Amino acid sequence: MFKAVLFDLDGVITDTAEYHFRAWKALAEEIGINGVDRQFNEQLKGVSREDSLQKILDLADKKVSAEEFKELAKRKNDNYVKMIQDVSPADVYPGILQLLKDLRSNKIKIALASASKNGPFLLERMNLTGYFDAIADPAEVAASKPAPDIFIAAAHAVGVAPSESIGLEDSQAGIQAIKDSGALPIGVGRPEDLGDDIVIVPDTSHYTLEFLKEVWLQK
Ligand SMILES: [Mg+2]
Repeated sequence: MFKAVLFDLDGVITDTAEYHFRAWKALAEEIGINGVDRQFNEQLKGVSREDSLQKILDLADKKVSAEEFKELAKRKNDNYVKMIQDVSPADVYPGILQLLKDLRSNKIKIALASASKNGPFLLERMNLTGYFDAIADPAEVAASKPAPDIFIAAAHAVGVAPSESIGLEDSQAGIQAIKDSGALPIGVGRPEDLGDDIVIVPDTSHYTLEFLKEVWLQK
């Protein structure tokens, strides 16, 4: 049976995308740029902070100095850190707390494999820290998803090989990272988005220990 579960944060345990979006929208409003809405925000997902800011600036064909670019980028982050102060256990996705409990009671290791620079803060605000055996530090990892490095790091940190593990992800890049680490992916969302070759559940309430076991036995 699998020995560990490697969780992404955004789209699996909670929604951080909301708070990035709010941070960019508030930034854009502050400097008088219109059009940073939830649809436009699709162009900012999975994209570097530099690239995102550049796209926002283009909406008003606004030009900045290097010093101003740096300040705006810092301001987005300040915005983000302010907006996540509101996170609480009420923000945990359905099924996830029960899944963590059941994993822990079955002595299955639990690790976070997230690019979030605020992972430990977020898990603490959601009162989940006690379930996690490790959090992979994205600062100590060389390449982002779809590279497998973060999932490898998360497995190793709990003393397992990725091939002994299940990875939970909602994104294409994350699923590919899990695949290339050697872990078994189980996606959450739509096969239209994530592919027909993996097991996908429509929402996180379907991530139960019983279901993970059945998927493992059937792989
Ligand atoms: Mg995700």
